[PDB]
Amino acid sequence: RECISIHVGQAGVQIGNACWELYCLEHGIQPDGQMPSFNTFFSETGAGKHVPRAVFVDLEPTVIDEVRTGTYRQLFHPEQLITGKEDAANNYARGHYTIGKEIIDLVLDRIRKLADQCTGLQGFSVFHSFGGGTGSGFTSLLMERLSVDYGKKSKLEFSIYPAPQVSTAVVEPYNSILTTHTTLEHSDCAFMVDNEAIYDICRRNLDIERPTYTNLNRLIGQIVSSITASLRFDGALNVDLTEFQTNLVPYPRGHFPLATYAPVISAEKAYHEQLSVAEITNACFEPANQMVKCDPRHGKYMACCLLYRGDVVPKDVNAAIATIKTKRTIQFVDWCPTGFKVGINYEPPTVVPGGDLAKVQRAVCMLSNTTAIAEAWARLDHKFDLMYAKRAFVHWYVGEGMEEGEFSEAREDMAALEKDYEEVGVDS
Amino acid sequence: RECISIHVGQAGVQIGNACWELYCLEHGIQPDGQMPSFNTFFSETGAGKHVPRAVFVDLEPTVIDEVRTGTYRQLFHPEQLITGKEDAANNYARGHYTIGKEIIDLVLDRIRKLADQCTGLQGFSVFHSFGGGTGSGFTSLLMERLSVDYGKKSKLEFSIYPAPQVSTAVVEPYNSILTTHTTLEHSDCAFMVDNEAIYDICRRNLDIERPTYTNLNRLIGQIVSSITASLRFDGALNVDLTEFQTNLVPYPRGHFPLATYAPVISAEKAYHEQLSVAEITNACFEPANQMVKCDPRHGKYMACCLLYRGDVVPKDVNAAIATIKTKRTIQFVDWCPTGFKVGINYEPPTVVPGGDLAKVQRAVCMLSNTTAIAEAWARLDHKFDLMYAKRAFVHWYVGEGMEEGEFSEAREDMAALEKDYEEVGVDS
Amino acid sequence: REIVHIQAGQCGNQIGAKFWEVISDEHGIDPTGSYHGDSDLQLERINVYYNEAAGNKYVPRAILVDLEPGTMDSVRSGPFGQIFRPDNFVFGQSGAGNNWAKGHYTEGAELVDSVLDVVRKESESCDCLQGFQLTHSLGGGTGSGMGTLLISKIREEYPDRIMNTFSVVPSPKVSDTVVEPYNATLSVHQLVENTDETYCIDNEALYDICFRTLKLTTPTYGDLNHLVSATMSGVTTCLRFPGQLNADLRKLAVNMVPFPRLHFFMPGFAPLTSRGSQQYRALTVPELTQQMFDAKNMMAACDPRHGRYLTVAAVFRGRMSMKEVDEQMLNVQNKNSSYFVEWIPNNVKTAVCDIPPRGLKMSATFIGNSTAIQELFKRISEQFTAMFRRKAFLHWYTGEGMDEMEFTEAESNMNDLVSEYQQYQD
Amino acid sequence: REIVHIQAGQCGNQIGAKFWEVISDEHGIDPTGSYHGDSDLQLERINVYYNEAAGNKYVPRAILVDLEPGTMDSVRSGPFGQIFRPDNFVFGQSGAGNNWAKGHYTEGAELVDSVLDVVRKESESCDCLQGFQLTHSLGGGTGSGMGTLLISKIREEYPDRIMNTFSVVPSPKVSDTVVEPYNATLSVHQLVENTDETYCIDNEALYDICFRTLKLTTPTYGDLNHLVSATMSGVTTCLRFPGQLNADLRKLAVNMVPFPRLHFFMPGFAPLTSRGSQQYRALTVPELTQQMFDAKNMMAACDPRHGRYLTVAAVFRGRMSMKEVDEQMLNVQNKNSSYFVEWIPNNVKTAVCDIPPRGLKMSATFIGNSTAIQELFKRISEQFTAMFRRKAFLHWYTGEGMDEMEFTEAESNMNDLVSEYQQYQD
Ligand SMILES: Nc1nc2c(ncn2[C@@H]2O[C@H](COP(=O)(O)CP(=O)(O)OP(=O)(O)O)[C@@H](O)[C@H]2O)c(=O)[nH]1
Ligand SMILES: Nc1nc2c(ncn2[C@@H]2O[C@H](COP(=O)(O)CP(=O)(O)OP(=O)(O)O)[C@@H](O)[C@H]2O)c(=O)[nH]1
Ligand SMILES: Nc1nc2c(ncn2[C@@H]2O[C@H](COP(=O)(O)OP(=O)(O)OP(=O)(O)O)[C@@H](O)[C@H]2O)c(=O)[nH]1
Ligand SMILES: Nc1nc2c(ncn2[C@@H]2O[C@H](COP(=O)(O)OP(=O)(O)OP(=O)(O)O)[C@@H](O)[C@H]2O)c(=O)[nH]1
Ligand SMILES: [Mg+2]
Ligand SMILES: [Mg+2]
Ligand SMILES: [Mg+2]
Ligand SMILES: [Mg+2]
Repeated sequence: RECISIHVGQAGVQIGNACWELYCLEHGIQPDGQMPSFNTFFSETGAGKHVPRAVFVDLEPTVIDEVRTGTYRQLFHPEQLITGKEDAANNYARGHYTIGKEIIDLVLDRIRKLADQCTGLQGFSVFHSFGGGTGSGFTSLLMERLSVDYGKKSKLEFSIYPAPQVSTAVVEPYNSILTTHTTLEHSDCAFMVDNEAIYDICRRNLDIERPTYTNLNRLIGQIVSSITASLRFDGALNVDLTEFQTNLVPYPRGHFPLATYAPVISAEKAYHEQLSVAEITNACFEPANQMVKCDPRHGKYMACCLLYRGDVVPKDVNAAIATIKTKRTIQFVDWCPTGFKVGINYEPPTVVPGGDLAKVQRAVCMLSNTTAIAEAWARLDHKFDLMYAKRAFVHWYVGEGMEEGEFSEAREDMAALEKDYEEVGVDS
Repeated sequence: RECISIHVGQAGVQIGNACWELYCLEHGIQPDGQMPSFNTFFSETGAGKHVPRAVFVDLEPTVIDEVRTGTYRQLFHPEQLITGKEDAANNYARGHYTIGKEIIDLVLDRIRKLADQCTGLQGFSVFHSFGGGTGSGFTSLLMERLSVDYGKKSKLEFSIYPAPQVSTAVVEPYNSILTTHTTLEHSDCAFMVDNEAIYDICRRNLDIERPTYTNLNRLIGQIVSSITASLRFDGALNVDLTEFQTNLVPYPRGHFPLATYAPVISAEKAYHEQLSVAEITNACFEPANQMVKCDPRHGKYMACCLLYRGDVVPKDVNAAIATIKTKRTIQFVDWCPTGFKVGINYEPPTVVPGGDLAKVQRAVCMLSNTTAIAEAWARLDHKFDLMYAKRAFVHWYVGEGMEEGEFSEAREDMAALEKDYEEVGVDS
Repeated sequence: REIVHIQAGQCGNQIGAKFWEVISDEHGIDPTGSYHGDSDLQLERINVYYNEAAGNKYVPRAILVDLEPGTMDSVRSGPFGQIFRPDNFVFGQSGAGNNWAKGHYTEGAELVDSVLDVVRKESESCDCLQGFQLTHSLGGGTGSGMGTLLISKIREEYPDRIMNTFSVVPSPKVSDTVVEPYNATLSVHQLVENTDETYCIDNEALYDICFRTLKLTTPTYGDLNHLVSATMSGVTTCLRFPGQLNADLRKLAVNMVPFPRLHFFMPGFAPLTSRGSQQYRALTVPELTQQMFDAKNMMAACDPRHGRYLTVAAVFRGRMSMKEVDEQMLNVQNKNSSYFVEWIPNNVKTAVCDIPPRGLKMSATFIGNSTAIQELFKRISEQFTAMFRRKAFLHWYTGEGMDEMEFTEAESNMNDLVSEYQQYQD
Repeated sequence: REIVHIQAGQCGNQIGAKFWEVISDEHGIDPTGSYHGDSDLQLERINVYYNEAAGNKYVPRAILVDLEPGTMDSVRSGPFGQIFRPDNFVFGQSGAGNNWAKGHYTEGAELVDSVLDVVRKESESCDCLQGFQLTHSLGGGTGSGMGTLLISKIREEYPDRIMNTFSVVPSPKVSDTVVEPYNATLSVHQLVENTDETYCIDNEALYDICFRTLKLTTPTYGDLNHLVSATMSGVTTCLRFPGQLNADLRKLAVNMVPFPRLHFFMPGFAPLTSRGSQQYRALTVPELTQQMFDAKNMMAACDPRHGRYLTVAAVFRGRMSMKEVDEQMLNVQNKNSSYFVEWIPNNVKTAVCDIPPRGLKMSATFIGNSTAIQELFKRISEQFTAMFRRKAFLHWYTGEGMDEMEFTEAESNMNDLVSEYQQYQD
């Protein structure tokens, strides 16, 4: 019941940096690899050194070099640090093919090595952005090959959603749309997260004046471990990744649950506050704590899963659920009666030294399949239209070999996706 | 059987400052929140810190900042300290709408948070002035929303009545009249208090040369706790807030009981004096101890309720009542035979360190529904007329969107109110 | 032979607290429920009021009911809270606000159904119920409201069992709430049809007893409710212990009710005087009868001599001769014949049992049924009409859903009761 | 006389963990397997559930089965893991994902064949099997899927042995997975044809018991599964120890099943109340029967009084008279005759044995068969249809290879069961 973590691009790697740091914090792992104690993510060598089961890929050396110069470079095996010599210029054409195609075989074989190291691989998780090159384009290439050799193993993807505020590439819509299609084709579950919503949480609930990616990544990393580490460690009601597939995807296409997380409270505001299971879950149904820029009250629910860490009793959860059903404004779709899944571990939430969040006694992760996701898609469609109407910058992809129809096609596929969410939301 | 205290404006907040200080004094609460011992007003966190169930709102930061810099800032939760960035300029138009409307949603949700924290909310009490902006206008807005979501919970309001002496806004009559209407529409019981009558008591019974608001607030705060804390703590004859509704309001409109309180005697004059239950209640029927500038001998009584603290025996009260009936000049209205309600706690009156009043062994709060209240209304009507005759300053509201007819309307509503008090006073 | 007691409202809760205290004293039951008595007779009829729990511990056959937790908790915190089982604590969390409509008509009904199930459970545990006893106020929301609902349901289920109740009667000098007459009227209306008898005790009179005869400067409910409990225990002494005459409550009912609708009683008690004079006392039956006849020792605020007697019941505790008691009580009728109604020769009936109250050699409980009682109904009906005519505060009951005619008819029945006392008066 | 028990899924594993704990307590068996009992009777029928290992150590006749190692390991790590032999730990390494198709139809089948060989081994070691007991969920993948496969194979091999199972029933307030109704329906479909009886216990009701009667603020599975184990041990007390009536499970089956397809039961238990009140308790048979009849002490989430009883079995532990039990249970039928079906005179049957549960003087286990049960099937069938109509999540089962008609027919049989309860209802 092991897994592999794949980090592509700076978005994937920098997030990964916090993720593995967190895993060290969860089990008392020293940077040197020495750890006296997580075998799902680490393998052990005869030296008593543990090695992260992960692959870090960046087509430009730069970020990988950062890894190589950091403290955890003694944790990572040199073969897991793979780099190219030039980026994809924020461009899928290069990421997916022109450049990335020259490295991907190395990458896949290192994955195989790890796959052979694992005895019972449940699956793997991938981190990347939607708008980058390496992070999007290369990622697409990668998933094409992984679904060939692994197939059936869990394909979890964590994708960063381009915000209107932050925008670092003018052709991000194009990059994102191309990517999206391929993730529809090969992922099992995609989680897109909006840095702009996260910033909002950090400035209001963590009270942070000036959020950076380093703080943003800490938040995300903890959420990801609450989903996985928490499954590995055992608790009361353990919930496997296969159960998430089974329970969260009603139709082959609706594989886009979103995440909301609480408690996200600064130490200073946590004093004085004690949240019950019910109260934390009430925070989880608030749009203001949503890690994606959309409105949960607008959309309808199809699936919802709550995962618990630390001090939680099933009974309290049962009461909390009743409250959500009655309080809310949780319009669930007829197609799914009642769909709330509950996983409860005993493992307590962990705290990062030099962190920005309070120590908490219980924590809740909300995963949910809601029709509000279409909203985000609509925003991207529009942006595409504008760029594509003029065909500004199109030569940067076409000149690398892309076909006009490929862009049309991908957009259309997203339009279909959104329409499918509409359809499921239509009660029947 | 819990409650929430809402403090709006400086009048509400500064009064509140003394109120929570008093609650600390009643139960030995440290500024840090630590208290070893009031659960109706405080919730407890796992740290053993107790948090005041209250919300403080000021559209200008200034006063809230004062709170934030005071000793009790460690008691208050940061989320309960809400501020805007500009006052209402003493003007309902801004308080109720232009400015206040932009914050009120925050406020209401913090109230909801507390409402969800309470298990059995009896209701809540609000402190504000009639003449201010935030205190009047914002308050109106607030009550409009609270009656929607809470409805039926107790709506007690403590309003400061503008004195002829103190007058800090030329459009106070206008502010007050607009407010009044809305309080008629949504409060359950309004208590208006005149700082000028209070000053008179402080200079004569407390012998204070120079009263300030800080001394004035202490007096009021104690009265308010004698009504509420005294219900929460249990005594002999406990009297709930719902009983006050039931017993003090004969018709939907007559919800304006006034307060009188005794003993209000300085330490120096208290030596040597011992007041019996009967004697204190005799002080309570004296106009000179009335906290509102009006004449109780002029008006008639419809309802009267006496609450007792400390060393009181029902029998002595029974005798005191007979004395009031026989001594007095308590012309009760035919519509209500005999209407005297008695609540007796065991909890002794408390003393504020550095206070201005003597330690007393028994204390009496008088609430009463009397026709003399019309007098005060008449004064306000007249003042309005003068301003409105010229239409001086009208552009400060109209320019913010108010309608001329709105002012006419509100006055007329007050005229109707006064006439209704007349009618009830007419014996039948 | 068993009785189920129910305490409703603070009045009920506190008076009953004293009652159960006394009853356990009667049988040698300590606050834990353990029996440490003096006599075999203490156990011999312990079943009327108790269940025998494992280990020779006893549980009072009674239910504590209210809408406010605090009261219930305060009772449970005192001695005798321990004797009650958790199963008998039925309560909500928000009082009625003194509103019969909230107690009877709405909110209280919600608890009443659970109360009744507990009642049923207890009646099933009993061998044979004799009856039910309720203690409550006539002016409060759960005392008069909830309690009357409960009564209509109990009588419905047990038509031949004795329904009696003890209740606190409003007075001009006591009155707390303006709608107290409204609550009283509504309860009376129901009680007159749904009970077999009710005792009318007025705090005013009780205060007078405490000061005037008991020489207390500070009458408290703790002592006032003590006096009530004395009379409450008096009426079942013979039931519980061997004696000579009239032990059964039904027998008493037969002898005390000449007409189905006149079932309101005037309790009183002897000896009732402070200790200062007790050293000069010499209790004899004439002494007890002097005190019991004297209106000043009545617990009801009403002087019988203003009206006329239909029935008198006197219960004697302790070893007195038959002659002494029967001669002297006959002599009361003989000497005060002008205050008795000529329809009934021998208006005074007696009960005599052999067990005295702890601390006294002899004692006597007075139950009167005199037409003077109508005055208490006048106080209520009058006050009612003043409010009702103007509809002051009515909206609080109409808010619950009560109809003006509901109150109108309630008044009508009160007027009937007074007229019937007048018809018998003279 | 022997019984083979199988624990399937976490539910099965944890409930069974408590069960075996209790059974060893019953016989004085310590966690090592060594016998240190109190009585000869503890050994006298130890063979129903145990093998005697060298050195007077005993091994539970039961197989632990799952698809997740961790669970199995956690059970083995606790007391009583030591009592189990390695031979009884059969498991895979990848759960079913709550998919009946993976448990029953595909993956679980792979382990089932090895489980069956162990079953066979144990049945060969036995002198004479009485039957089989399974503990599992109705909503999980191995609990309902794998377990039902196993059942079809066991019944196939042993047609005349008693197949009974205890299983956790979904509730609107419990429901974890969206396909839980799908798993339930499919399991029900099979269980109705392939078992002799199944007990329907609902966690919802169990939580209510824990708080309402047991006064626990935090109901946990550790205690909830305790309550189940009480009832599971109750049904074989007489089997294991001398008594007077109905020891055999088959006898009980004969008396509890009037119609081949209606074999779903409502377990309940007395005494079941917190310690606070226990000091006021006085257990008698009427007391036990009051608690057992009362729907609030049922472990199944269903009130019998909403439907009508076809059969009632009451098993008594501890020294009670014949009269007391037979009179009182007759009286239950007499007093509540409106809730019994008139077809069967004497609907209540009793079993009485002489050995009480450790810690109690007397105890009683309730098994009901009332038409009210259909409500639980309605909850499942209804939820099912909503999903099924839209085919939400169906693809996960069609991925395994399940046919829409497989589910359709499964529903059909559920509908039949409800209609049959209605046919008998009235
Ligand atoms: N002799 C006594 N009379 C009492 C006592 N407590 C109250 N009362 C009288 O009873 C009436 C008021 O009633 P309660 O306390 O019983 C009201 P209750 O708690 O039944 O209902 P709510 O309306 O839900 O509060 C009134 O005539 C009081 O004056 C007592 O302890 N002793
Ligand atoms: N009274 C109890 N019910 C339980 C317990 N564990 C689970 N369950 C209930 O059982 C169902 C879920 O099932 P499991 O843990 O038994 C699933 P199982 O492990 O058999 O199969 P998989 O699909 O391979 O995980 C559901 O109704 C849970 O709510 C328990 O310990 N006690
Ligand atoms: N949360 C989070 N988002 C990040 C981080 N780094 C970058 N991003 C976001 O991811 C996107 C940036 O992708 P890039 O860094 O430009 O590119 P890349 O995906 O690494 O690959 P190349 O384009 O080939 O360099 C933007 O939308 C950023 O806001 C990070 O550390 N944390
Ligand atoms: N008793 C008492 N009265 C006060 C206190 N502070 C102000 N008041 C009275 O309340 C009125 C003043 O309201 P302001 O302070 O002008 O305004 P506000 O209601 O806080 O709101 P804004 O107009 O928007 O600032 C005057 O009638 C004052 O006499 C206080 O601390 N105690
Ligand atoms: Mg990069
Ligand atoms: Mg201000
Ligand atoms: Mg009360
Ligand atoms: Mg499992």
